[PDB]
Amino acid sequence: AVVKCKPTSPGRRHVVKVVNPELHKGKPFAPLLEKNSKSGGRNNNGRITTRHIGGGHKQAYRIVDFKRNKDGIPAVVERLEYDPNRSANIALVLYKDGERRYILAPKGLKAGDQIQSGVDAAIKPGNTLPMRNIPVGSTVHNVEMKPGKGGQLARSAGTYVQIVARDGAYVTLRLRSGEMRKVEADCRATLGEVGNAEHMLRVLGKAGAARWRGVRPTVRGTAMNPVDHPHGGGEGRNFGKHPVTPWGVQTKGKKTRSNKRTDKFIVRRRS
Amino acid sequence: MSGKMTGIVKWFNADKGFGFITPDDGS
Amino acid sequence: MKRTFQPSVLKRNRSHGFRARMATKNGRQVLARRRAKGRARLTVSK
Amino acid sequence: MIREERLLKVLRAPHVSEKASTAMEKSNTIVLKVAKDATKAEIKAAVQKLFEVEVEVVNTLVVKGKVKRHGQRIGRRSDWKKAYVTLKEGQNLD
RNA sequence: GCUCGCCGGAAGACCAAGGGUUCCUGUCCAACGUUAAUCGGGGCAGGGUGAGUCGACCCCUAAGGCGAGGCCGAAAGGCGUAGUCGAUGGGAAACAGGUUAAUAUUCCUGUACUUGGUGUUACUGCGAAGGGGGGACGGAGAAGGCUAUGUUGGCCGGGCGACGGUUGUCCCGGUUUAAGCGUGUAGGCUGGUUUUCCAGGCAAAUCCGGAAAAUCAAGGCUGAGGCGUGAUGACGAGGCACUACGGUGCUGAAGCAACAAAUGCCCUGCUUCCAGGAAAAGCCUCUAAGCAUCAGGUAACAUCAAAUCGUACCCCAAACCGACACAGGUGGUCAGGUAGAGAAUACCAAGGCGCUUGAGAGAACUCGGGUGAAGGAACUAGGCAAAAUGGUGCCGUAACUUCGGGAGAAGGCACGCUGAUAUGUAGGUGAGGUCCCUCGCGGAUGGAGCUGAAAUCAGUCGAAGAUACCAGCUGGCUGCAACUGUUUAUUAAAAACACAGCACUGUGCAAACACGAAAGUGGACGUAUACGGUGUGACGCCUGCCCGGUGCCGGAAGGUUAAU
RNA sequence: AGGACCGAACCGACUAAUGUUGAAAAAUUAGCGGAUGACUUGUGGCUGGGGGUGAAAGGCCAAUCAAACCGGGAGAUAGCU
Ligand SMILES: [Mg+2]
Ligand SMILES: [Mg+2]
Ligand SMILES: [Mg+2]
Ligand SMILES: [Mg+2]
Ligand SMILES: [Mg+2]
Ligand SMILES: [Mg+2]
Ligand SMILES: [Mg+2]
Ligand SMILES: [Mg+2]
Ligand SMILES: [Mg+2]
Ligand SMILES: [Mg+2]
Ligand SMILES: [Mg+2]
Ligand SMILES: [Mg+2]
Ligand SMILES: [Mg+2]
Ligand SMILES: [Mg+2]
Ligand SMILES: [Mg+2]
Ligand SMILES: [Mg+2]
Ligand SMILES: [Mg+2]
Ligand SMILES: [Mg+2]
Ligand SMILES: [Mg+2]
Ligand SMILES: [Mg+2]
Ligand SMILES: [Mg+2]
Ligand SMILES: [Mg+2]
Ligand SMILES: [Mg+2]
Ligand SMILES: [Mg+2]
Ligand SMILES: [Mg+2]
Ligand SMILES: [Mg+2]
Ligand SMILES: [Mg+2]
Ligand SMILES: [Mg+2]
Ligand SMILES: [Mg+2]
Ligand SMILES: [Mg+2]
Ligand SMILES: [Mg+2]
Ligand SMILES: [Mg+2]
Ligand SMILES: [Mg+2]
Ligand SMILES: [Mg+2]
Ligand SMILES: [Mg+2]
Ligand SMILES: [Mg+2]
Ligand SMILES: [Mg+2]
Ligand SMILES: [Mg+2]
Ligand SMILES: [Mg+2]
Ligand SMILES: [Mg+2]
Ligand SMILES: [Mg+2]
Ligand SMILES: [Mg+2]
Ligand SMILES: [Mg+2]
Ligand SMILES: [Mg+2]
Ligand SMILES: [Mg+2]
Ligand SMILES: [Mg+2]
Ligand SMILES: [Mg+2]
Ligand SMILES: [Mg+2]
Ligand SMILES: [Mg+2]
Ligand SMILES: [Mg+2]
Ligand SMILES: [Mg+2]
Ligand SMILES: [Mg+2]
Ligand SMILES: [Mg+2]
Ligand SMILES: [Mg+2]
Ligand SMILES: [Mg+2]
Ligand SMILES: [Mg+2]
Ligand SMILES: [Mg+2]
Ligand SMILES: [Mg+2]
Ligand SMILES: [Mg+2]
Ligand SMILES: [Mg+2]
Ligand SMILES: [Mg+2]
Ligand SMILES: [Mg+2]
Ligand SMILES: [Mg+2]
Ligand SMILES: [Mg+2]
Ligand SMILES: [Mg+2]
Repeated sequence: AVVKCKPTSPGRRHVVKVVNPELHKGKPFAPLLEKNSKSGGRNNNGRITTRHIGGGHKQAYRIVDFKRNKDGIPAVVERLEYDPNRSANIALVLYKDGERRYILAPKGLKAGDQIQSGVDAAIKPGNTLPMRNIPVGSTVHNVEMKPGKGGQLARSAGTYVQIVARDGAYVTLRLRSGEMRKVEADCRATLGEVGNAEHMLRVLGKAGAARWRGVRPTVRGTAMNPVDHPHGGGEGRNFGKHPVTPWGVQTKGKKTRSNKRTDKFIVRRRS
Repeated sequence: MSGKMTGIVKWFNADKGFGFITPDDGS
Repeated sequence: MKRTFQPSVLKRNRSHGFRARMATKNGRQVLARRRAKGRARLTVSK
Repeated sequence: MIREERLLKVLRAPHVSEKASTAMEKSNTIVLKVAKDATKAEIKAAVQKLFEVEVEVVNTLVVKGKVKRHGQRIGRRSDWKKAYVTLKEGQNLD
């Protein structure tokens, strides 16, 4: 539920919360946690590789089953939890043999439902079965690219992938970007859309709400000196040049894909 | 002490002087 | 005002000490220069 | 068992002082200048053997050497070690 | 030595870092000390730092470093696995009193505690580099229960007043006591217990987790404080004696209660929110190979051991960083009284200082302040600076608005003391007493005593009652920027940057991109509701025409065109 | 509840005066802003010079920055003084 905040202060004037009351108001399941130390956008050389990253609230990592290998064994959904590491809510499930895991929560999933992976799985939202077992025209998520590697596609809050075709070993997918991609037909996929679809409906309201998320401020390039940026300089506001990166690469329109390895898997690019 | 003189010279010039004291560009 | 030397022996020895000099190649060349010049105190290290 | 040669090289000298005279007459404790590497057990064995007297406990401290100036040339005296040796009651020593 | 003045959330006390003998005693005054110096953080000599419990070391790990092999690289070398280092964090245990010229939770007295050993005695499943549990964790807020501590009363000892009065509703001082051990309270959490089974926890498992069934609602965990003991003790105002007048010795009264009360404790709690809040060991437990009555395990008792290093002194400073005995800078801990909302401010206590040149005189001028006739911004670039306002409670308060604000709008009234209501009220606290009880740190009742606002009425004093310190000037028009923030350390704090938001565009994951000759790493343990770049810069109404130029995208028939 | 309000600690540095061989190689006095947050602070760590970092002033990188410091090429060159 999106909740517009009352303007008792600037910084709450434009805030839209996304309140989900079904989430567990307690600590997460401890065995599935691990340390996630922050980086600052800095590599093993210590240099900043990707900018604007730093700070933010401390976050513990939740181990999430993307491979989804507990085949045949049904699992009931114990509770839904918040994951700070990602946009989608996660579900704590309990298998029959006593194993608990975290999965990505689908859209209509609630506490108490039964899910089941494997080939002999039914077709309801939550189940995971190979796309040679999945009917054409269905929306799936958490899609593997390679078999047994784990789901890599459609993991964000409201996403889904349509299955448009199948030719033997391959199925053709309609990705959320509009790209049509071939995937092997033995790769697992999970039924239904991912949960928190109204995640993009939030408004942070203020700058601190981005600093909570570790997003340091972005200096636009023309507000600099020419040694710093190509856009920099001018006596006033001057920009008489084509828009480039900080490293002198055209941004407005210039393509950067240079993978001739995966071009056979791309049916059509996005438009 | 010319060593305390070393201090004297080494850094009564490294004090660096502040600067001219008339905001005048004779421009 | 706050001046530029705020001492700490631990940081002094980790940064400029003997084993920090002997760790790397260039640090070993420093000790060879100071022995050749004939320094009494070869390093910081007491 | 500590060897007798080490026990003979542990003790250096008695330390005469007002605090030493007080501790000798009140707490029955002698104050010794000992070798620097000497431990408390080595001291207790040495006093129990070379003086033939019963040691209750040994307290130790390290004396830092002073920095002196002979003429105008700087110099530093040696660090030495000091032992408060508490004898049992009734025991006596010169 | 007597006065005076200053700090007193410090200009007092304890530490860390850092320094490194500056500590104490004797002696000296050449130099140092912004003067003299008999003095000194100065010179010279001597002395002084005592730990099983404090800290370090040590066991454990974080960020991160190193890194066998390894991968990569002209060489040097780079990264990094197993590992091994690395605190600022986790991990056993001691308190009170006395004492030195100088050390003390270290010595002494008293009373404790912890972990390892060996050794007997009983008992008998022991065992890990492995499994599980625990350690183990956020912000804010609300109270409640307490204590530290303070005040008053009581008690004891002393006093009866340099000047009117003061045997009393008078004055002064004291009224301290720990760790530990026992009790397990206010209060918080939790359903217990038994049996059977089980694709899980890399194998196993009696453990955890999960399925069943039965029985019992009542067991368990945690837990400040209190009480008792510790303690017939110690301390104790004072006295009694000697006195090197410094001291040392002996003796020693009362040692209670009520109220108020923390930012400290219960509280690593409870509630709530979103931005979703370290690890590992110690500890507990489970079994594996192994061992089979041996080894080992816990239980008691005894005994032994607990090493080594630091400990002096300054530590918001004359001892640290500033070249100085420099108006600078420096992290943590303690937090008395009166007034006060208060850690502000004023005066004081404990305690510590009077800032290492003074003496005069009382010109101009300068510095920092005080007051000012009449006028009241006429000054000036400009009301710069000054002056003024200033508190609590109540009344009342405009345009406009994003309906929150504006707004403390503006403006105004009251404010002291005494008495009465009421010899001190409402309220708070809560005793005795009585009753009940599955009986205790219990439950009712009860109201003593203590504490104690605020209001009204009457009176009264002064020029003035928020009397001192403290403590908003206000309003009107308008430009810019939405806002809070940031910035040129050392002439620029702004209209500049950032910002939430908007849009374009790239990117399908071995992502783009970026650092790297490379390996690799970040992005990201993320996957297009994501990430990067660019521009704009809340919100509201909007964002029009031009693709000729320059770019970019798409095209591939033709022309031209490289190495070969 | 709040990048909410007033306001000490704390952080900062808007104005004026002093001072300018200073008490001080940027401070004092009187006022000033924020003051539960994009806060601040201790300890330790990492990023290295055409490189870092930068809420971007060409700011900061040991009182030094339109390319640090030290040593070396090196007695650079100097139609200039
Ligand atoms: Mg960015
Ligand atoms: Mg932006
Ligand atoms: Mg920007
Ligand atoms: Mg600029
Ligand atoms: Mg350029
Ligand atoms: Mg222009
Ligand atoms: Mg133009
Ligand atoms: Mg002892
Ligand atoms: Mg010691
Ligand atoms: Mg005097
Ligand atoms: Mg005073
Ligand atoms: Mg000396
Ligand atoms: Mg002295
Ligand atoms: Mg002396
Ligand atoms: Mg003289
Ligand atoms: Mg003199
Ligand atoms: Mg001296
Ligand atoms: Mg340890
Ligand atoms: Mg590591
Ligand atoms: Mg390495
Ligand atoms: Mg190697
Ligand atoms: Mg280690
Ligand atoms: Mg530590
Ligand atoms: Mg002392
Ligand atoms: Mg474990
Ligand atoms: Mg927390
Ligand atoms: Mg009390
Ligand atoms: Mg009188
Ligand atoms: Mg009289
Ligand atoms: Mg009294
Ligand atoms: Mg007790
Ligand atoms: Mg001390
Ligand atoms: Mg002090
Ligand atoms: Mg002085
Ligand atoms: Mg000073
Ligand atoms: Mg006070
Ligand atoms: Mg004050
Ligand atoms: Mg005068
Ligand atoms: Mg005046
Ligand atoms: Mg006048
Ligand atoms: Mg007048
Ligand atoms: Mg005029
Ligand atoms: Mg005028
Ligand atoms: Mg003014
Ligand atoms: Mg004024
Ligand atoms: Mg105008
Ligand atoms: Mg602004
Ligand atoms: Mg600043
Ligand atoms: Mg800054
Ligand atoms: Mg400036
Ligand atoms: Mg300024
Ligand atoms: Mg990668
Ligand atoms: Mg702009
Ligand atoms: Mg346009
Ligand atoms: Mg065009
Ligand atoms: Mg083209
Ligand atoms: Mg605020
Ligand atoms: Mg000021
Ligand atoms: Mg404020
Ligand atoms: Mg410029
Ligand atoms: Mg500088
Ligand atoms: Mg350079
Ligand atoms: Mg250059
Ligand atoms: Mg040459
Ligand atoms: Mg030359």
